[PDB]
Amino acid sequence: FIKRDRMRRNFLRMR
Amino acid sequence: MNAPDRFELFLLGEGESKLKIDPDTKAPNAVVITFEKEDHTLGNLIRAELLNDRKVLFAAYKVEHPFFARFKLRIQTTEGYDPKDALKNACNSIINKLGALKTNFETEWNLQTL
Amino acid sequence: SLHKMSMMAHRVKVIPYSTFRLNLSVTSPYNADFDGDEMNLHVPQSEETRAELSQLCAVPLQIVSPQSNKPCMGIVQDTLCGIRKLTLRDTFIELDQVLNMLYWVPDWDGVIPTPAIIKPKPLWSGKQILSVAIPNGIHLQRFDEGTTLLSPKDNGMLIIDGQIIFGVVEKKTVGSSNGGLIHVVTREKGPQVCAKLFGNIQKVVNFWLLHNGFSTGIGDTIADGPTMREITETIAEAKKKVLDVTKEAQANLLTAKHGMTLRESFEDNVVRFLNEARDKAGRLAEVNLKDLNNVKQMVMAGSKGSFINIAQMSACVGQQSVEGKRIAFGFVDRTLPHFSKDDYSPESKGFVENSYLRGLTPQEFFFHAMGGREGLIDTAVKTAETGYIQRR
Amino acid sequence: GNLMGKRVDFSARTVISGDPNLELDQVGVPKSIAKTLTYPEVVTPYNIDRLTQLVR
Amino acid sequence: SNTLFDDIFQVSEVDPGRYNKVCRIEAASTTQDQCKLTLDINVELFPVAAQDSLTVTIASSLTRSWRPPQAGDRSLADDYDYVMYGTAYKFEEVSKDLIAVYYSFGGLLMRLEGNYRNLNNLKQENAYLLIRR
Amino acid sequence: EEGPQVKIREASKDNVDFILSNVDLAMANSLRRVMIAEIPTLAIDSVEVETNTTVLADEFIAHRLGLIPLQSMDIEQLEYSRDCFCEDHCDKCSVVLTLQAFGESESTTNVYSKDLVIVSNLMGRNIGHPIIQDKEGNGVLICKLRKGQELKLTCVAKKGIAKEHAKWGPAAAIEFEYDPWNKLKHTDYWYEQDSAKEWPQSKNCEYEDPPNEGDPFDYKAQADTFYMNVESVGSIPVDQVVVRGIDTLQKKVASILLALTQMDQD
Amino acid sequence: DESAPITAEDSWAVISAFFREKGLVSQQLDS
Amino acid sequence: ASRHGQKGTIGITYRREDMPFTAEGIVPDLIINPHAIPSRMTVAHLIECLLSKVAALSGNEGDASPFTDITVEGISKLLREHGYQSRGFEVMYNGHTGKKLMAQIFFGPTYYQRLRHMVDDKIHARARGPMQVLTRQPVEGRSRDGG
Amino acid sequence: MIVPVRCFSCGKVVGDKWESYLNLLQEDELDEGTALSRLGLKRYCCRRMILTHVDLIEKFLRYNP
Amino acid sequence: LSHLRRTNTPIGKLAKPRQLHNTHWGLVCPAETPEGQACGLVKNLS
Amino acid sequence: FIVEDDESLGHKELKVRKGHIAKLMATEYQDEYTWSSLLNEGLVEYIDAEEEESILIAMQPEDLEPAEADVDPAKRIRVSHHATTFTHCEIHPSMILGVAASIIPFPDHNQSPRNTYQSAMGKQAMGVFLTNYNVRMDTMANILYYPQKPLGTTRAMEYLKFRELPAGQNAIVAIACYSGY
Amino acid sequence: DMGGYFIINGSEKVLIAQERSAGNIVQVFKKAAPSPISHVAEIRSALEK
Ligand SMILES: [Mg+2]
Ligand SMILES: [Zn+2]
Ligand SMILES: [Zn+2]
Repeated sequence: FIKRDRMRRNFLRMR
Repeated sequence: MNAPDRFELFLLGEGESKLKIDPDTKAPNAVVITFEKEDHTLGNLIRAELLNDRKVLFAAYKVEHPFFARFKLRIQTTEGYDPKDALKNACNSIINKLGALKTNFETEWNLQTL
Repeated sequence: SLHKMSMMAHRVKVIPYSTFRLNLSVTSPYNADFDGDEMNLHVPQSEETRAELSQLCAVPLQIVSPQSNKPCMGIVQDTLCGIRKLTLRDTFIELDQVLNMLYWVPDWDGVIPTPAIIKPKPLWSGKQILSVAIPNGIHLQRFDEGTTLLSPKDNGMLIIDGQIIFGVVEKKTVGSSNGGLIHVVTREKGPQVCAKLFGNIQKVVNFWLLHNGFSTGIGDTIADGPTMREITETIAEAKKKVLDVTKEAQANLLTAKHGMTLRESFEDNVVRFLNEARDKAGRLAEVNLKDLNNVKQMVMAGSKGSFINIAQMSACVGQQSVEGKRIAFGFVDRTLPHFSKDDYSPESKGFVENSYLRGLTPQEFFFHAMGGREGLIDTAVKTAETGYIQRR
Repeated sequence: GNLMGKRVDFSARTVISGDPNLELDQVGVPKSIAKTLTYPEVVTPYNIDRLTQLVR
Repeated sequence: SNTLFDDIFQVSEVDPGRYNKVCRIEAASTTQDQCKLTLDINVELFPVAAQDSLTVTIASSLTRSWRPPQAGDRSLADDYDYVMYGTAYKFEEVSKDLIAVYYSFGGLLMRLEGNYRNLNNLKQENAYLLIRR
Repeated sequence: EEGPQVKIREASKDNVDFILSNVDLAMANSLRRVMIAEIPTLAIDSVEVETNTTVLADEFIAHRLGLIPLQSMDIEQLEYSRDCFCEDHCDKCSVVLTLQAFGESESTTNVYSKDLVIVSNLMGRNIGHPIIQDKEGNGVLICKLRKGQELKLTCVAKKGIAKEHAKWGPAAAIEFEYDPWNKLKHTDYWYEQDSAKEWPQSKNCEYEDPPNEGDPFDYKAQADTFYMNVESVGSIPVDQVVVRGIDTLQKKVASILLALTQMDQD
Repeated sequence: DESAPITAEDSWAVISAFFREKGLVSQQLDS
Repeated sequence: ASRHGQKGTIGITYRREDMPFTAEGIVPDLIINPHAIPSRMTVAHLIECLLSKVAALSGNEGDASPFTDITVEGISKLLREHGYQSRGFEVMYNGHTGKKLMAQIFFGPTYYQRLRHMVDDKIHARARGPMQVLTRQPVEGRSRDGG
Repeated sequence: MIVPVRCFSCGKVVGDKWESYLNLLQEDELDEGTALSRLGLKRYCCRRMILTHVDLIEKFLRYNP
Repeated sequence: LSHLRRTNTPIGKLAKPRQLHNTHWGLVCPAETPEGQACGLVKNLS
Repeated sequence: FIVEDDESLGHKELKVRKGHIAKLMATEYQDEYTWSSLLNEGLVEYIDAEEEESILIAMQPEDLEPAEADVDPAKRIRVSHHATTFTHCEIHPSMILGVAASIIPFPDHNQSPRNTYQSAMGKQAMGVFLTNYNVRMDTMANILYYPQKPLGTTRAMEYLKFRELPAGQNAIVAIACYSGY
Repeated sequence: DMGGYFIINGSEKVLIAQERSAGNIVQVFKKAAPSPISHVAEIRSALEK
């Protein structure tokens, strides 16, 4: 429903 | 700029009395009290207590316009009962109800351990 | 200043704060909003020019306008919405509040009316205590839909000696109507007596509504699950009724209407179906919306909104149009590059399948914006054109 | 612009906002505006007394 | 002062219809056949189900500013469960003998068919409706 | 014991959860009002700015200084300058606090509630101490500074009530609720299908017995029993927001009797 | 997976890359 | 004005105690009229508010982006998960009496903008003042002490 | 500009809660939802206060005097 | 930002250059235009 | 976006793949693969209105690329991917809008003119217009004391830098009839 | 700050993009009902550079 900004945490934990 | 002073809400002016008791012409044993520098806090509370009086035939209040902290309280009573006394009693009744609430909240807080 | 009424004479009330304050019922003749509107005040200087203002152009005199031989002022917004609410069979008032609602009427004879209900609990009706603002000798009679003297639906209006006997008070009664409660009170009791009534009705109704409250939310646009199923289907069957005609015309079987091209004939049928569709879909939501629906409640009093507003928000927005016709192929044989060529479909020529609640598609959004812009221009152009018409 | 229409003295203008506690025929005038606009009242035995108070 | 109509009725139907706190009743007189009754009732205070048996009374008493009954004991015709107050607004001649009267109790309407209560029911504002059982 | 009773559910430094019973709604509501509106507190009211090199405007800072909570326990010992006898202010009617901060650090330098200094003489009463509630003991962050960024100002804290400025608000939101099962039919629940399923249950639904379908509507019923929760800002301890609330409302009603008496002299 | 189809949520990684390069007044500057 | 062509001026300012309230103790900063919605059909204003409530309660930054897969029924499910009546209504109590309003109000956060027209920059009155040289008629404009 | 002292709507002091909010996010690796709640910002009026605040002062400070 | 992405269509009048053309799709904003004299003549780039 | 028949594998699929998407996000997280990289890799193209006349664009990629061999009632009613001749795909339909209308939350849920009015009002608004406002000596300027970012924003606002320099506050609003004021 | 403007004697100036009909373009238009001309083929020929 909301805008996901936690993509710094997601891209750091995936790359 | 055209804004009235904030304290004008609660401080009586030059020759302003808290109460102005004028008699109602339309009905017998009826009066109209104009409370100055007061609002719903006091109005609704007094009006309500007056309704508990069996000898009180009519009780209502109105803040005629919000820009001004003042209200009109109309009291009508049964014969041989001064509406002034009706209000005097209604007030005493409120104070005594509050005193009870103070001494009981005090009681309960002095029972709590936080 | 397009009216006699765009300039009226008023009684000064010196107040605090930097805005000119006006009674809401005088909003209509001025054509004023509080969307940030400003107004001019002109002070007369002669004992003679004041007399002119007071005796010839004061608001109470200006009440029943000669433009339409009807009153140009009535009850509006909160007071209109709340008056319907107050004057229901279902609506009853406990003593505590009856006494406040009486005191609030500045004229009130000091006589507490005998309650409609006595024995179980002294309760007054909305109708009852509103009739305290209605002056004696005011006699009104109106029949709506199927109103009988035993008004089953609480239809019509029956005021006798200035007392409401039956019927809900809404736009037809307390508005700026031809047989108005206002139109009658003026003609019968005086423009002065009538101006007082504006205030009295307001003072009561507004007070009652302050304490009852009124709102609107997304919930009020939400129509029933099965009712939505019924709408989706209605739109669907209309789309198919359109295709059936679209293939009929492509197979050269479609016969042209007298004085109309095959194209003119086909397009007429299409836009007739797609409109029939929007109307039916909306009428489904309209019916399915409960009496507790805040949008329906405003539509009912007549305070704001109409069917099309409900229809478009809840069920289906409908076909978009520019220059009398469905969105034309601005591109070579297509309305947008997102479509194939020679696509006459409801979807291609701008039929907005969706409601405002559901949200428009990108195509729907643009076609809506195309027709929308035509509005803004036409308005701009008419404001100009009518300006000069008035002056000449 | 100068004859069928004129800009005029004893005139005021501000934002309007509606009030449920004014009577139909009243108009709320901000104190500042009331304090600027004037009426030329002639000193007569009727007002002589009031008028000296306003001047005071 | 005293009563103008008294009869016991049998509720044939009770109807709300878009109304939460009020219902329109339909009842035939137990005693007289020529008599019928339609009446709106605050079913929140006085509930009525179809097949109920009710005594219905019309009295001229028991201008005047309503006084709250804070008055300990008073002489009301309070020997009834639900009481209303309204105005007679229509006098209908439906046929020879057969006549109907319309009463509004602050919007809550009522129509009463019959024939005999001629020398009783007046176009009188003064009309208290009283119901028991 | 006597008349309207109280039953405290939960208590902390900042919140009182309680059940007020045998009271009339008007009384419960008036007490609610008084608690926000008319209980006196001490708040910075005059800010004399000596020097300001901050990124922040003189008055922006002045306004924040107002909203900072100050000790108002012994606020009765302080006088209202309005009715004090001094030219402007004195120790009987005001608390003077100085704030002096300079960006000594190469990093950002902070200015806090803790950085205020009482310069006036407190006459030994608990007043004017800026309320610190955080873990680190810094309080409110007034503003931030660079290097040459300086802020020298003087404050005059005065007795006041929320009707003059909400800065003298001793309480934050007051929780107020009655009749969780809408037994009084004081509200008409908006719905789509079922009013019960759609409208969430109250916490206080526990503390009151449901009505049961079979039971008819009780018209006799009156609203007594009000579930409440008073939250203090920190100026006055929560208990005293309730007690001073009761007292202020009492003194208010009292003043009317007194006024009614002066009237019956002439 | 390396050359798998794109989601609509992926559009924003391209849109983000657009402005990261162009800016919002690209037209004025380039001209 | 809201971001939905919903402009308006202030009428009155009421303090916290005169204002209506949630049992929770929350009070509005703004009170806009129900009437300003049907004629206008600013459904997005309503959705803004619903989503914004959820966002505040959840510590999110709600996506009000146009061509999304976000629905009112979706947002509602989340708001009821947070303990509120799914469609944003809230039981409110009248500030003067403390009595529950019969109505349930659509209460929630909404982004409002402060517009550049302040009343005290517009207010103007004149009773004799500067006149034009040529026409000997009043001058133009608030600044110039115009008529 | 800088974290408002107190919530506009209810007046609960949110002046202290800034640095602490930011540490809950950064160091504790908490989400905004639990962070606001740990600081005890219960009603959404108070949540919107901190949650939606833009601390521009930090940008302004970057300029020379 | 909006001002630096503005467009002026000099004309002159009321007609067809004011309306939102199909071809304006994703080049010019369908909603942003002034009301009145410049309605549709002052376009705004997408 | 360029859509070609390209890979023998399946149908007509979009030139850009999940690989390029992460390749771009590597450079995004860095603050080597730019917008220019997509342009010279020929996965993205520039199309004017005259060229637009020869192409066929899909709105969404995913919702407009495979083919049929339940559905959410709440969602809006969409069209079809029946075209096997797709040449290009739209990056995002919300890119039809410009700066002003991009600040409008859910404009697809409003009547078209209401959006045109809010497009005009955002100019009459107030907030931080630049961070150097203290240093500037403008004829007039207004700065909102405590600007708040909006609770509901568009994916577009990220590029408009709205969250950094806002133009309003999140007010607790009640849509109610109260005093009639 | 984004640039794309000029500082002229102190004030920031925006050069507003001016719409024009493209040159060197063949366009055939139908002439109005009373005209002694049925249709016209127009070309706005000008040197681009
Ligand atoms: Mg306007
Ligand atoms: Zn002193
Ligand atoms: Zn708060």
